[PDB]
Amino acid sequence: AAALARLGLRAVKQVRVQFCPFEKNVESTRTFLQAVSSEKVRCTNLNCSVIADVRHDGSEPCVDVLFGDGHRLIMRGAHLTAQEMLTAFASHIQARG
Amino acid sequence: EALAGAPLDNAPKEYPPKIQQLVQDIASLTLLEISDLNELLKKTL
Amino acid sequence: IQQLVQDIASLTLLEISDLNELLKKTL
Amino acid sequence: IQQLVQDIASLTLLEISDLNELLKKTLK
Amino acid sequence: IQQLVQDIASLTLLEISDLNELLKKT
Amino acid sequence: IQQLVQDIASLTLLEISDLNELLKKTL
Amino acid sequence: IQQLVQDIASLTLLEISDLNELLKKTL
Amino acid sequence: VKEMVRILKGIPFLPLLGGCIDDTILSRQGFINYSKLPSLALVQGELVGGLTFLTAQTYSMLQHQPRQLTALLDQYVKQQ
Repeated sequence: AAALARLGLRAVKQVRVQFCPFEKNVESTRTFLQAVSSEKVRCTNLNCSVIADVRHDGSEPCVDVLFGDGHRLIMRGAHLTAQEMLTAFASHIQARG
Repeated sequence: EALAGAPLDNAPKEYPPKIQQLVQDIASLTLLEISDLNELLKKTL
Repeated sequence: IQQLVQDIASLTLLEISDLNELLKKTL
Repeated sequence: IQQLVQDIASLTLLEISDLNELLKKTLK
Repeated sequence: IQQLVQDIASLTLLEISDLNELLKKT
Repeated sequence: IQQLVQDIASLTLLEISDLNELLKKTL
Repeated sequence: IQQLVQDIASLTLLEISDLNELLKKTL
Repeated sequence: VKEMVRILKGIPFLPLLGGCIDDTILSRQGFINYSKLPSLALVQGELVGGLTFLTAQTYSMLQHQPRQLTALLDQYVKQQ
């Protein structure tokens, strides 16, 4: 969470999180959701809407982001770890800005 | 003991068996017992 | 009249429900 | 069921109203 | 008018069922 | 029932209206 | 009959409503 | 949960995973369906209506035969 705050989340339009809490490979998605929804990250753009979609039999933990430039970063995090997901999110911010 | 499996809405098809046996038990009664069942339910509820 | 009431009272839910369906089909 | 339909079909309209009132009186 | 009412009430439901069917066709 | 059809269609609005009132009260 | 009254009062909102929905589908 | 989901939906980043209500495990969709569901008094009050609907439907259909003639007679007055 601290990494995202320093990197200027103001260039991110919308973030959504779709996961099934009753599954076994959704722990990584939960950690990603809590890091991007932290208070520090929120206080960078008061227009960005974070959506926490919750399903049961969807069986596809996924995260979708849309940047200011207009690119669509969607990563289905089921085998990825929390660090890998956050690091990829951080890398795209600098390139697309 | 254990609780239920929490079925979802993606493939909701399995209704509880307790309801099904209650339907059969209700349907296995005569119309005279229907009035008795209704009057008792009305008095209680 | 009274015999019909007794016969109707002697039927189960499924028979009565099917009786009403036939009446709906007829009248 | 089928016999009841035939038996009811043989009654006059006055008896139809009489039996309807009895059913309302009994079950309601 | 009273004679018409008596005649209708003197019939069974089968007879009035065909009576209504002809009236429904107008 | 054919005679009843002819008699019913041969009455005016008020007489047919009076028929409805009698039928509701009788039945 | 009496046990039916006790059970339905002990049921939750979903269990009674699912009972009514199946009753609606059956009857 | 009608007043609980409203608070939860007022903040878009507070997920509702699930839970158990009266020894019955529900998901978020089950909670949503439970929220729109009426109370015990309303549901039980409508329970007797459906059980007695079979008798009520039978009486209405039997009494509908005299009403069929009245409707046709009223329709003719409407025509003329």
